[PDB]
Amino acid sequence: FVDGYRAEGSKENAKGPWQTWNANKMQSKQIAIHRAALTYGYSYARVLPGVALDGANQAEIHGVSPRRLLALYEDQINDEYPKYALELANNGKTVRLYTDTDYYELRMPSPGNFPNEQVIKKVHHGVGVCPFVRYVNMMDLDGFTMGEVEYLVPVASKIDKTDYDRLLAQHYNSWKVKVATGIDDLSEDATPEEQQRAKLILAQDDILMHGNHEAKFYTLPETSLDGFIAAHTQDVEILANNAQVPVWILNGQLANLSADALTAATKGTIQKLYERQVTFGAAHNQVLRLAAHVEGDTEGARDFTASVSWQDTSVRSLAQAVDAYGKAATMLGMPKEFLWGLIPGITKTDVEAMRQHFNDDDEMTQMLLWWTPNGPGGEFAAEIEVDSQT
Amino acid sequence: IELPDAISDGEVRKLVENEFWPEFVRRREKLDRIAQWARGEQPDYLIQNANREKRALLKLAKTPWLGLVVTHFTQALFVDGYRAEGSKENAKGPWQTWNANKMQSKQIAIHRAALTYGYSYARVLPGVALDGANQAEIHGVSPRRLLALYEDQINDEYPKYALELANNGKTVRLYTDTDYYELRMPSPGNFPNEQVIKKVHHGVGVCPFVRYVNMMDLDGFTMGEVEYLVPVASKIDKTDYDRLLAQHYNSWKVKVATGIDDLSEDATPEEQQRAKLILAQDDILMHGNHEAKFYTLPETSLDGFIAAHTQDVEILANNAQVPVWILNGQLANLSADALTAATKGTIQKLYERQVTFGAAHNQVLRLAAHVEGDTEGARDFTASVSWQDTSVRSLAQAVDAYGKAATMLGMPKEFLWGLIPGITKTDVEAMRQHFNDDDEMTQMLLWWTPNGPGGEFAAEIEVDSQT
Amino acid sequence: SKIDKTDYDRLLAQHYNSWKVKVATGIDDLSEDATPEEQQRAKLILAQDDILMHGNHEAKFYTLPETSLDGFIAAHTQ
Amino acid sequence: TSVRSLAQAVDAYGKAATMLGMPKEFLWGLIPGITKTDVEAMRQHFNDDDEMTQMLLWWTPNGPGGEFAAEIEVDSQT
Repeated sequence: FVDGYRAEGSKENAKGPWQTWNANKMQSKQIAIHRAALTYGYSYARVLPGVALDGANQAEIHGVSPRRLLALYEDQINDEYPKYALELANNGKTVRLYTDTDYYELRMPSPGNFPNEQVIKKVHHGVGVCPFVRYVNMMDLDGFTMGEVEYLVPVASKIDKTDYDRLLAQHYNSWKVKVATGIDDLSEDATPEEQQRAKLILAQDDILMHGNHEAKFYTLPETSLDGFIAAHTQDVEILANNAQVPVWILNGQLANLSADALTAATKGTIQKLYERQVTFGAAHNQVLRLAAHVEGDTEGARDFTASVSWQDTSVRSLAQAVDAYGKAATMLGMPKEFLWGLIPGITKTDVEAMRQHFNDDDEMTQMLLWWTPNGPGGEFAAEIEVDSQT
Repeated sequence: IELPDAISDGEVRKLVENEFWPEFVRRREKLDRIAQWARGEQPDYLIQNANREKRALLKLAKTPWLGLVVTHFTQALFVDGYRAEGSKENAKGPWQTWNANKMQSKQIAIHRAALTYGYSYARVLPGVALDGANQAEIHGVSPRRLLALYEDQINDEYPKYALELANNGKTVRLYTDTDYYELRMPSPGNFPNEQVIKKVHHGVGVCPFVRYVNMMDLDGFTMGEVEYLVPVASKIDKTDYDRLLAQHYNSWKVKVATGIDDLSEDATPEEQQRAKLILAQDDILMHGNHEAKFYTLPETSLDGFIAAHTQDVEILANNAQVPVWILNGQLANLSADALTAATKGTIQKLYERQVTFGAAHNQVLRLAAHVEGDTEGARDFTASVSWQDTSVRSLAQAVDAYGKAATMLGMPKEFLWGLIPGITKTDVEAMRQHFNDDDEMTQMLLWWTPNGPGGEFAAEIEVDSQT
Repeated sequence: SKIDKTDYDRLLAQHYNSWKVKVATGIDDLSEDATPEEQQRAKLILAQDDILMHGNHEAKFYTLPETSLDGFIAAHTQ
Repeated sequence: TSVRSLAQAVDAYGKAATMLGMPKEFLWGLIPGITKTDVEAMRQHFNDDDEMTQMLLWWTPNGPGGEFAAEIEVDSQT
């Protein structure tokens, strides 16, 4: 999750690209963009000029799945924005090609025909280079961009195969089959598969018996159905370890781990998520730089050091984090203003609300600010003291 | 191959086509093979090419393990800030180039390539900035698309002659000392002489290539982290394949019968295979022959294979200096000392990798400063990059220990701010910029006491009462 | 070298004899028109539903126990 | 190359500095995660004229101390 746009040397989000982020409802589309980037391998974000509600300049930012986009790069490793990109609309009616400074539009009446009778629409909006930003899953020095679903296809297939084998064992041979030998056959008037409802009563009280001393009753042992569960557990823990995902959220139950043990267990997942955060933050910074550029705003385009801020993904309990942060503020002397946003359950909106109303003239804030364990303090406790002295 | 003293100004292609291209292809095939090995598809020592089912099972058992180790190693390496000797603030020189070139996202790829292949390459070339100033363009080149020649492999810093292949497969460039040779690659394996060779005199001095060697060895023999553990990964995959073969072919009690007649159903010529013999819990099998016998075939217990795979994967984890719990099993309720002991080997290996990659990054920054003049950066041979802490210590323990150290040992608290997990150099800079602001928020939060705000705010009420 | 030898012994045990080998006795031989190693793709269907049966009361089906594969791990750990 | 955790080493070294009176300058290089470069950086910038170092040097649990806390006291007394 992305919250706030912290520029270098400023603790408050700028009123530039962050305004575009809030206006475009990116808080709900970033989840989809990240999911598509993690699944397919490289998401695409389209930023185009547009008019605001009041008539000002508002950059319209939308995400396009790779299934409906084809971006061409002359330098796949490092090209920033593409050169020529073909975009397919989700309604399957219009096909658009994005060149450097023109907006080509075509028609898609049927899947596989491009009649020339239609008039090609060319729109000169003006964005400079092709307005497409690639959200690469993992950064590699030789291309080969891949998602997080393709890299673990064989292990998931193995898990499903183990489950299928267990189901086959449980459905076909899982009960002691009762068989009999030595008795006659072709009975019931040489049954031609007629009147299948024999309804042979067999209960606890019923005792089977036959008029032949040569009749033998055997039983067939069934599969123990124990190795399959262990094999599936091993396969699923292999899946969890290979994907850097905690095991307890995949199989089994977490033990009574301490803080250090839990940090060790989640360190790999935390590091992988931090790498994903870094690459997605670079992509978001590029998107915001393009969005600022399309509406002039040379300050945003020039600033190459501003980066987005991400919510903490730690697996630390509230009490431990709060007490440690309080000790740090009291002894190491860290600024408490920044520390407010680090406690779990508090977002940037809560921090802004605290900052806006912290020294209000109402009795509530004054009472709650100068609070002592033995009653309210400050001027409220000074008034009674001065009255007594007087 | 031979090292030519001359640069072959008029006959560069003649030397390339008969000395560099064959060696480049010979290295490229091995690098491509090892790259394919890294991203799954482990080397199959035994493969059955006659049975489709066996081949499918073997392919289904190709669990990627070395790639996971490489990703884990490369995700814990990060460079933040360029701390010069005697200065707590990053210099506005090479760090500006680092920030401008978006190296924060390319360092991960560079480290991954160095850990996989064995030796990454970084290309730094002169360029123009956005405002028109001098900005050094730094890019990383994979060994699959580069061939660097060293007259002294152990210690040569920058190479002498290097052949670079562009990722589009259209241009082939050779990097000499002070010229930029450019050729064309229309087809994979032809170098027509009709094309005009482009020579560009940019001016960088020595060949602008820095090698990111994985491990430092005194006799060359540079190798990656994926090649050194090929046999153990192959053994793990073989064990998984054996387990799959046991589970897929013989894992259920096979029901067999003897003594009954044969060639029934009108001497079945494999016709009407849908016999649909009803067999359920209620159904009781019976045959009209007292000589009929029903036997059962025991199946594989399927217990040794899991233990063998666990042993193989823990061997993999121990041999690669990677924690076992992130590979197999679950970590116990270890204390601080036990966890430090468990992670000591991984921490030490990552520290060695940090040292070598920091040396490479320092060389890269020195070259980047040199290409834009900046004699101060080139002369400074003591400045080194700073790396994020990779400790496995919990936040509460680290914070309380650091606070105790600051309060008793008297360490500077300014440096200690960047050591708590979850705080980066940007957060430290933000704290430094806004720590004594004139707004009421910072003043209230700075002179804070457990019994309400202190400082001048608590002094005003006291002086009012006294007055 | 001893560790590698133990690992090699474990691999030999796991690769050659690690499954219950199903064998049959008493049935005829030289079948399938006296097979001269021709048409190796017999494709004898054998699944959970399938039940083997032969037209001879003298046919016996035996199983061969496999290596427990437990001592090798302990030896390698030691 | 010790295998001691950071908290234990730090608290023991602090107790030693406070009671046995060992020189704290040498003790800075013994905590894990701090090298000689960090010690040199601390030594170079420990008494800088900027407000940051002055605030962080005379720090008390109930707010900044030293001359910063003396200015308000002398203003109140005046």
